[PDB]
Amino acid sequence: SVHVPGPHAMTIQELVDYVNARQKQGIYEEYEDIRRENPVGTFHCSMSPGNLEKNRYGDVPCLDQTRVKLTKRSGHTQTDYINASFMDGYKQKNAYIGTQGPLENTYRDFWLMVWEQKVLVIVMTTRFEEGGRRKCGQYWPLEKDSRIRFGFLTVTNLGVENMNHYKKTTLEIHNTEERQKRQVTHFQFLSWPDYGVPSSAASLIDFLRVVRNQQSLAVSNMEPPIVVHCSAGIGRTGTFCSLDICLAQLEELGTLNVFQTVSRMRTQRAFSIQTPEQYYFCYKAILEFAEKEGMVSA
Ligand SMILES: CC(=O)N[C@@H](Cc1ccc(C(F)(F)P(=O)(O)O)cc1)C(=O)N[C@@H](CCCNC(=O)c1cccc(I)c1)C(N)=O
Repeated sequence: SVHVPGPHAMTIQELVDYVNARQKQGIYEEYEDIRRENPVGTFHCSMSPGNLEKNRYGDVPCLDQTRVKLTKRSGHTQTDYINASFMDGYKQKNAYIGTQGPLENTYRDFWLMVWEQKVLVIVMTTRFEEGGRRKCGQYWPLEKDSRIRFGFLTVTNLGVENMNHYKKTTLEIHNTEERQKRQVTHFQFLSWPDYGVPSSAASLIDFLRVVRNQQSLAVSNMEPPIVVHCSAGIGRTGTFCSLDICLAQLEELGTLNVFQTVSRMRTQRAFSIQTPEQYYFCYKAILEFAEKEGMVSA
């Protein structure tokens, strides 16, 4: 895993001084320096003929080095391509798969990836459309007992539950070619605002705990990667994963490094963290968490 504790991790105390010394604008500038970096890797496969139509955004290709390859087959007029990247987690290889919001022409590829990678949990961070911007196709059966066939794969809704900040749906994936069935939990975070970032991170951190516990539970009963996606799979997705990583390290060693985490993440899921606001949000969310945990003195 590229996410190892340190070198140079910070304690809550040090993070406080770090943020106060730079302020909001200083953090924005720091983000702009990360954005300046020349990507580590290439995008030849993503920008090639046949796969271009498989990207929701022409300016958001995935790295060749870390892309998730589909074990396709002969003359069916398809490929092994899907805009999705393997992402390490804190001291964990391939803890996540950051990907774009599925397109109609990639629904089957998305589920083929879920099946092939033995995914147990899917995390959706947006709605189908926000502010008039399409951000994700309706790739799963919405209501209980409804089902959708994707060739040899059938997906059935076994039940939905609406929470205050997220909705949970249980799905059954039936592979008719291998005559096997699996249960997958689909989570949709509902509290990310249409504009800017969450005013408070409490909801998102609580949601993170819900996802963590469900993955743990699913794993014990079956580690497979958690599929996390947003429109382009780099903004809210990178924020969710960067927070999970830092919080994980904060729990285990009482230290963290936002800069390091985001920089390392962008070598696996290129362009992770798309705005200076989201970068700043990472720092603020951690400080807000530390205060809620009674770790901060004024
Ligand atoms: C113009 C356009 O449609 N692109 C968007 C793509 C996009 C990114 C992020 C989101 C998001 F925040 F909602 P989500 O949370 O779902 O991720 C949505 C859409 C954009 O703002 N453009 C980006 C571009 C990203 C940087 N890439 C490159 O520019 C690039 C491309 C190819 C090769 C190379 I080297 C670099 C921008 N301008 O901020």
